[PDB]
Amino acid sequence: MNIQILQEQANTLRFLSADMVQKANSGHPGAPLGLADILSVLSYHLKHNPKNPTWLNRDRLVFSGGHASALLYSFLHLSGYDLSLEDLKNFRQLHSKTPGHPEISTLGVEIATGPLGQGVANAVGFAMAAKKAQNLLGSDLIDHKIYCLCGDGDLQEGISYEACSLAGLHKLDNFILIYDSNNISIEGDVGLAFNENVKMRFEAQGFEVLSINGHDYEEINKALEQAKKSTKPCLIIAKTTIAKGAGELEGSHKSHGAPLGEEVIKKAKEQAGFDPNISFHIPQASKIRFESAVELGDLEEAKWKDKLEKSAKKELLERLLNPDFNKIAYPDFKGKDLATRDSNGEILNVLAKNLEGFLGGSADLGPSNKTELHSMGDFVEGKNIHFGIREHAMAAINNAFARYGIFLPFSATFFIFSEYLKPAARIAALMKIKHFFIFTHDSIGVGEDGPTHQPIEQLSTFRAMPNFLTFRPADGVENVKAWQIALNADIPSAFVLSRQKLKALNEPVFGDVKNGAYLLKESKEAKFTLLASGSEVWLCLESANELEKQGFACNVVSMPCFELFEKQDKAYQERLLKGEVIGVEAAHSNELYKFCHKVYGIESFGESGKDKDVFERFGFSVSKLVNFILSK
Amino acid sequence: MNIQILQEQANTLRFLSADMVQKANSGHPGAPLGLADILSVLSYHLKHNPKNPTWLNRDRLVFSGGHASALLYSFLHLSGYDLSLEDLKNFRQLHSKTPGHPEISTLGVEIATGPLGQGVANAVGFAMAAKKAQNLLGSDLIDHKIYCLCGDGDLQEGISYEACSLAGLHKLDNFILIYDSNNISIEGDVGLAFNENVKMRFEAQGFEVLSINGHDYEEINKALEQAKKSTKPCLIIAKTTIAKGAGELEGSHKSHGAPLGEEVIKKAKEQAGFDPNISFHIPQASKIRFESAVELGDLEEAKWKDKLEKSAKKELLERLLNPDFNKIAYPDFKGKDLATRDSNGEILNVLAKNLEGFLGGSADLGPSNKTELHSMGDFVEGKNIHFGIREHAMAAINNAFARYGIFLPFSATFFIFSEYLKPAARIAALMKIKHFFIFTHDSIGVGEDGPTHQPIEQLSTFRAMPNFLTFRPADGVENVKAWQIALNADIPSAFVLSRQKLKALNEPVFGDVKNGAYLLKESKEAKFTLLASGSEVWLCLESANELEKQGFACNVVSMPCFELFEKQDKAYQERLLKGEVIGVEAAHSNELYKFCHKVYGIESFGESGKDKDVFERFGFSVSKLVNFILSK
Ligand SMILES: Cc1ncc(C[n+]2csc(CCOP(=O)(O)OP(=O)(O)O)c2C)c(N)n1
Ligand SMILES: Cc1ncc(C[n+]2csc(CCOP(=O)(O)OP(=O)(O)O)c2C)c(N)n1
Ligand SMILES: [Ca+2]
Ligand SMILES: [Ca+2]
Repeated sequence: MNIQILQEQANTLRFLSADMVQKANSGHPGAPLGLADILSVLSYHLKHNPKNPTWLNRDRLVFSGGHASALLYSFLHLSGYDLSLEDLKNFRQLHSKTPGHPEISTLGVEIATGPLGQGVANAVGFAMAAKKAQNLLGSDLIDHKIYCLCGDGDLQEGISYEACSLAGLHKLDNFILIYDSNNISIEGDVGLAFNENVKMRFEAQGFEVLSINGHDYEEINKALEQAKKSTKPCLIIAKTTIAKGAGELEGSHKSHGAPLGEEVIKKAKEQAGFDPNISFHIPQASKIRFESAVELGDLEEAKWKDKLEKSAKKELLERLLNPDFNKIAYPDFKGKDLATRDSNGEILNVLAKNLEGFLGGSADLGPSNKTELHSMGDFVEGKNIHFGIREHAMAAINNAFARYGIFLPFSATFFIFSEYLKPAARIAALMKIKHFFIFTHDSIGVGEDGPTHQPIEQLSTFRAMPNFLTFRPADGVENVKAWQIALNADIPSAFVLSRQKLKALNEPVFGDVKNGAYLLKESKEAKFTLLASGSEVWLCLESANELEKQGFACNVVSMPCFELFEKQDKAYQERLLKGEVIGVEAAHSNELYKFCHKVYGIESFGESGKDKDVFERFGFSVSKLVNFILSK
Repeated sequence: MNIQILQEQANTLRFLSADMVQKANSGHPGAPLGLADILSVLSYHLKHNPKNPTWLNRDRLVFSGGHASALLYSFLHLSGYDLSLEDLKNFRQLHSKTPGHPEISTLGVEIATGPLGQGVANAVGFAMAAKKAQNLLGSDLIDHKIYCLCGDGDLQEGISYEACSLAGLHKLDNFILIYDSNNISIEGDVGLAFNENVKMRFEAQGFEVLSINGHDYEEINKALEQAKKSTKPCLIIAKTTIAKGAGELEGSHKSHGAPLGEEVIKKAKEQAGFDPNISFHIPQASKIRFESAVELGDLEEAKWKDKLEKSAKKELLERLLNPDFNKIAYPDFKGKDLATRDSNGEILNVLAKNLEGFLGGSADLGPSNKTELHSMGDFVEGKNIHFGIREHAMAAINNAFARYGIFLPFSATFFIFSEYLKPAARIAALMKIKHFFIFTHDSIGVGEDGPTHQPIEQLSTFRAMPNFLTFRPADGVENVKAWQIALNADIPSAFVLSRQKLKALNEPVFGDVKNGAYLLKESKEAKFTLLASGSEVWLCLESANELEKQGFACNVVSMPCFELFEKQDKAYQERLLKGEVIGVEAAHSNELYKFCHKVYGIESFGESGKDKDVFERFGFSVSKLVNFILSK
C-alpha cells in the first residue's frame, strides 16, 4: 500500500469508467472519477470473496448513487467477480450484465439502487440485519461492516434522514457512510438548494463524523481506520471534485450525466501516464493488486467456515437458510367472522413462531395493524421492530433484510400510507425478493377518519406494479391460503386487510385462492356473474341470492388476487366469467374491466362518517347493487 | 391576559374537544388536551379575521397533526368562524362540517392535513409563498406569520426534514413551528423509535430553537414573543402531557386515538371547576374573550385595506387574483416534431411571462425536465424555485403555494419519481387546488438508465386517483390544448411527457383534446380502432396504414386524457370506438380495458438499453403490432 500503486489503481478505475460511458454514449462519468480514490483505498479494507458473493459474513458495499454504476462494475471486474471485460464494453446495452443502474442479477451487486436515498436506507437495513444475525449466530460468526457510498442527492431525500435516525437509535457501529461532497448536482451548485451543517445533522442522530479530502490517499485510509473502530454509526464527509482527472470538465455539472468526450478522455489519460490511444486498459500492477481479493477472500471465507464448524449455531443457520414452509400449521378460520387484520395478525404470530428468521414491524401502528408478535420481544434481542413514523425507510430497510441472507421480513402500515413507501416496494418487485407488505384499513370502511385515510386508487397501483402479488382476502381462510402462496412465490406480496369485521365464506365450489379468482356459487346457464374481492364478497353473495329469488341464475366469484387470475388459462377464466359479469370493489378499480362488463366501484374520494353510513352513501348495499345489476 | 382567563379558555377547548370525540364515539382526544394551553395563548398572538378567512395578510395556522381536528374546530367555533356549536356536535358524521381530519371545505381550515409530515411542509410552503408575495407586493402589504403545530409523528417523517432544510436555506423568519413533545405515540413511548437531539437537528438546518413547558402560560407567551422576533425559522419545543387534564389517562398512549370515556370526562370537568353533567359548555368569560377575534380581526383587515388603497401594487394584486387565461398566445407547434418535454418547457415559459403569479421548479432536474423559466431569475426575486432532491416536500410546498391566494405553482420531476411525491399529489386532488405536475421521461423510451428509471405502473396510479387529470400529449399541439384545459379546470393536472422526439400529428377529424380521446383517422365500416396516447400514437397511425394496405378499414384514436374520455357521452364514445378496439401504450395500463377489447401494453419492468432497442424488445414496432391485431 503506497501512493504510486494507489494512484495507478484509482486511474485504472477512472479510465475504465470513462471508456465505458464513452462507448455507450450514455451514462455518468462524474461520480466515478470523483470516487475513484476513495474506492481504491477502500478495496484494501473490504472483506469479501469475489468467488462467493453469498458469503454470509462478507462486508456489504452499497452504491446509493447508483448512477455511479460504471465504477462499481469496474471494481467488480478488477476484483475477480464474474463480470468480464467484454461485459464492461456492453455497458448500458440491451441484455448486458452492466445495465445503467445496478441490478442484483449482476453478481456482486448487493442491492438494486438508482432511486436516490434508497441505498442509504438499505445500508442501514443491512447494518440492522447484521446486528440481528449477530444476536442469533454470535459475534464469532457475524462481525462485518456495511459501507455505503452516497452523494448530495441521497442526503437531500427524506428517506436518508429517516433511516439515519434509526441507525443512531440502534447504535449501528457496523455502519460506515461515505458522503461524496462535491458541491455539484444537475442544476449546478448544491448551494442553490442545500446548506445544512451536515456534521451537526448527523451528530444529532448519534453518528461520529469525520471530514476528509477524498483525493488524499493517506487521509482516506486514516478515516477508514478510525471509522472501523467507532462506537457509533460513522459518517465520512469526503470533499471531492466531480470528474476529478478530467481537465476542463473537473467540477462541472456537465460531467454528471453525459460522456466526457473523446478528446477530454485523451487529455486525461496523457496527464495520468496512460496511453490515450487505447481503451479498456488495465495496467499489470493494478490488475494483480485488485485481483488479490480472490486469494485473500478465499482465505477469509475458509477461516470463517472453520469457525462455523465449531459453532453451536450450525443447525440454526441451516434452518435459517432452508425454511420449511410446508410444515407450518396455520390457524383454522373456517366459519369464523373476523376482520382480516385480525386473521392476518394471528398468521403473523404463527409464522414468527415457526420461522426463526421471520420478523418485522409497523410504522408506529402495531396495535392498529395487529402486527405485534406477542411475547417475541423487541429488536435486537427479539423480533418486533419499531420503525417509528417512517414508512419509506421501513420498506427500504426491510428490502435489505430480505437480501441479507437469513431473514423473511414484513413491513406494515395503513393501506393509504402505502403511498409513502411505494418507491421502495418497487425495488422489492424489481429484485423479486421475499418481502411481505401488510396494509390494513383498506377502504372507505375506515369510516370516521375520512377521505385522507380511505384508500381509493392504491389497489390499482399495486396491481399495476409488475412482480408483485396483491392479495385482498375476504376471510381468514383466504388470508391463510394467500400466505401459503406468498411464501412459495418468487416475488413479493402485499396483503390488503380490513379494519371491520367480515363474514366467513362457504367453501370453494370450483378453483381456489391459488387461481386468483374462484367460484363460491355456480349456476347452470348463469345470466350474471358477480366478481368481488375482500369486504365486497358478502355483498355479492347476498345480491346473488336476491337475484336468484327474482329468477336470475348467478355465479359469484371471489377474486383475492388479480395478478394470479391474469395468469389462468382461458378455459378456467371462461368457466368463472359467465353471462354479464359485474365487478364490485370498494376501490376505483378500472382494471376490473379486464374481466368484467360492468364495474361497481368508487370514483371519488371518500367521506368522514360511520362505516355503515359511508358504505351506504357510496352504494354498497344489496338493494343498490341489485338495482344496478338489473339496470333500473 | 391573566392565568385565570387562560386556564378557563384552555379548559373550554379541552372539554369541547373531549365532548365531541365522546359524542362521536370516535376520534383523538389526547393531542387536543395536550395542546389546549398552547392554543389558548396563541389565540392572543394570531392575526386573523374570522369573518374573512381569505384575508391575504392573515397569519396562517396549520395543524400538521390533523388528528387533533376537534381542537381546531373548537377554536374556529369559539373565535367566530362559520362553524356552529351544532356542527361541533356532528363531529365525524356523514356530511358534517367537522370531518375526522380537516378539509378546506370547512372555512378557517388553511390546508387539508392528516397524512403526517404534510402540514409541516405545507407550513414551509406558506412561509415561502409569503416571502414571494412580499417580494411582489411589498412589506407594507405582506408581513404575517405562519404557525404550525406538529407532533412526534410529523418530525419522524422524511418530508419534515426535507421541508425544514429548505426553510433554513431560505431564512424563513416568518415561520414558527411548535412541536408538541409528549413522549407518546401509538406504540407507546417515543423512545422505542426515536431519540434524536431535536434541538441540534434543527439548528443544523438553520433554525432558532426554544424549549418550553407547554402547560406554563407565561413560558408559552414568552416563547411566542421571542419567536416572533427571530431572524431564523423558529422551532418551539413544547414539552406536554398527552391528555393533560384527563386524570388516569394523562400520559397514556390509550388517549391518542379513542374516546376518554364518560367517567373520565366527568372527573376531569370536576377537577377543572366545570359541571360534569353538562356537555358542550362554553363559559361566558371564555366565549367573550375568544370571540373578540371578530372585532380585532375586522379592525386589522380594515387597516390593511387602507394600506392597499395607498399602494402602487393595487393593480398587480388585481391581476394576480383574476388571471386571464383566455388572452394567452401559446406556441404554435403544428407540424413540428419534438419531444413533449420540450414543447412543455416552451409553454411553461409562455405562461410564466403572461402570468405574474405562475412559478415553480424541479427537484434538481430543471435541465432534464426542461422547466427553467429563462431569464425570470431565482426565488425569491425571480420565479425559478430550486427544490433540491426533495420531490415530496416540493409537492407539499407547492400545495401551499396554490392555497396562499395569488399563485399558480408547478412541481416537476421524472415520472418514475412521481412515486416519491404521490401522497402530496393526493392532497392536491382532495382539495381540488390548481397545482400542475410536470412528469418527463414517461416510458421505457428513457432507454439506458434502465428499469428503475422506466415508468410502468405510474399512469394507472394517476388515472385511478380521483380529481386529477392526467394528460399524456402526443405532440406540441396536444400539449397546448392540455394546458388550456388544465388552467380552466377545477382540479389539478399532471403532464406526462417524453424524453424522446415524437412526430407531429395531423389535425383532428372528429372531436378534440377537450373530449379526452378523439379521432385522427376515421373509416367507414371500420374493422379495427387503434387507441393510443403520447408516444404510441404514431405507431398506431403507421399500423393503421399498413392494415388499410392489407384491406382493413381502421379508426385511430388519440387519447391524451383518460379521465376526460370517461366523462364523454355514450354517443361520442360509440363513434370513436368501432369494430375490435385495441389500446396501445408503453405502460401497464389494464384500465384501457374500459374502452378496448385488447390492450397492447407492457406487463413487466423494463430494460437498460438504447431506446430503439428497448421499444423493439417490448413489441413497439409496426410489424409486431400489426401481427397482434391480425391475431397471427
Ligand atoms: C428519487 C430520485 N430523484 C431524482 C433522481 C435523478 N438524479 C440522479 S443523480 C441526481 C443528482 C444527484 O447528485 P449527486 O447525488 O449530487 O450526484 P453526483 O452529481 O455528484 O454524481 C438526480 C437528481 C434519482 N435518481 N432519484
Ligand atoms: C404518513 C402517516 N402515517 C401514519 C399515520 C397514522 N398516525 C396518526 S397519528 C400517529 C402517531 C402520531 O403521533 P403524534 O404525532 O406523536 O401524535 P399524538 O399521539 O402525540 O397525538 C400515527 C402513526 C398518519 N396519519 N400519517
Ligand atoms: Ca454531488
Ligand atoms: Ca406524540
